[PDB]
Amino acid sequence: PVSKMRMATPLLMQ
Amino acid sequence: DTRPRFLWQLKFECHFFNGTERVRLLERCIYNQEESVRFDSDVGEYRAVTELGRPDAEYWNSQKDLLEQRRAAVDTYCRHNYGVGESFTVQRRVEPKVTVYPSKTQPLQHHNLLVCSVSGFYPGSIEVRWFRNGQEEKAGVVSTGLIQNGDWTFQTLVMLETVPRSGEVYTCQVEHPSVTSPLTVEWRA
Amino acid sequence: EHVIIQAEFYLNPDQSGEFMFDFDGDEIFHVDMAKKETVWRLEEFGRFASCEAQGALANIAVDKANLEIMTKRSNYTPITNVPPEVTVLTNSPVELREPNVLICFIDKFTPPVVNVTWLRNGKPVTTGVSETVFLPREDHLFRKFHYLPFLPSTEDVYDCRVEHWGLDEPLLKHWEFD
Repeated sequence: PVSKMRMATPLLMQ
Repeated sequence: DTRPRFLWQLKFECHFFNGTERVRLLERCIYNQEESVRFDSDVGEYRAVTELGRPDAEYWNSQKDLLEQRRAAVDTYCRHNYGVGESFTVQRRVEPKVTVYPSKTQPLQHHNLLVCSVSGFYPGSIEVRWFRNGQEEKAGVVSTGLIQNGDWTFQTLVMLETVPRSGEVYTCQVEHPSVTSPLTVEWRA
Repeated sequence: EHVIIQAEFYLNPDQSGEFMFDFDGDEIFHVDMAKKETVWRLEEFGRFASCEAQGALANIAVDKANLEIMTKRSNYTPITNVPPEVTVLTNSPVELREPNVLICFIDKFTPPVVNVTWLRNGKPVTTGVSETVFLPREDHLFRKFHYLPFLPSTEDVYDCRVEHWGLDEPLLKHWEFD
């Protein structure tokens, strides 16, 4: 998004 | 309320060296106060920091689709976000206010601490040197160290052990990225 | 080296969550979970960048689920309370009758829950003050800042009163003009 911060996504546990 | 507490922290760390030339993504998972599992972009897959985190490293590593996206994050996540906030973070420059003063009023020929106060500056990287009559004094320098104010400014008090005598001129010299030439402030005993 | 950290937590049974970005130790922003909005640390940041807050809530929902799974896996090993180290400083050399700010540094503690109060001459000061959210530490404990603008005087004394489960009793950290 060039001027938008991207959020990393947490993995779900089994 | 006497219930036990249980804490979970997730930290995605984008580390940058020499611009964005070298980037390292370090995704860390912490239960209570102990890291259990992590993805390190230098390794390329999840690793169990403790045995408690092994089932997760195994479960997640089995999904090569997720690993690829993690391996790419160094670009799509870290390098992208770096560029987003670069102008107001990496390039933030706030010039320090510098003052010199005796720690307290002392009798003539009494020992004292000369305080070089350096406040309101950013980034944290700084150098403070003391001079007595133009000659650098490296001994008897005590400091508070680098203090982060929590509001994107730092401060520090650098103090010089001395016995101020009439005629003496003390100089505090400060080097900081916000200025191309050192800041100097004199104090006359 | 520079470091950007997306730090998230969930705490039970309080059901407290937090989502923040950290740059070399300073908060860039956090997301207000209740109001679902992005709160930039310095106003100018928000003019130069944006971030959709809705993503944060989804993350925290995943963190909450993972927490419960982990809690069970550890056989309900609870967190050890670590009491905070507290420091009170001005943000600049103090000049009599010259506007200044008292900073209450609350550091090296966990879990991330504390009760903080500014006291002037033993009386709660609930206006003009501000605070940060909980900031991450490398040892995985937390930091927090409380702020009180004031006018230096030889008549006033100040305390930051801090309460935390790691402490046997309220902790007062004192400041006053020489």
